[PDB]
Amino acid sequence: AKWVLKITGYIYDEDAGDPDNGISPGTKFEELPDDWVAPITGAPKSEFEKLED
Repeated sequence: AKWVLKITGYIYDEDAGDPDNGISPGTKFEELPDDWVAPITGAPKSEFEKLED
């Protein structure tokens, strides 16, 4: 599953996690800690959107 950021369209590939944000391999975006936060374009979890229809 992935997580798109309606602000710009950033997708977090939960299948791999995020080597750019230094995160665990295969991490549920809905379970990441507060240490995870995109740049000015989005940051928390509620500001994202899964890929499900």
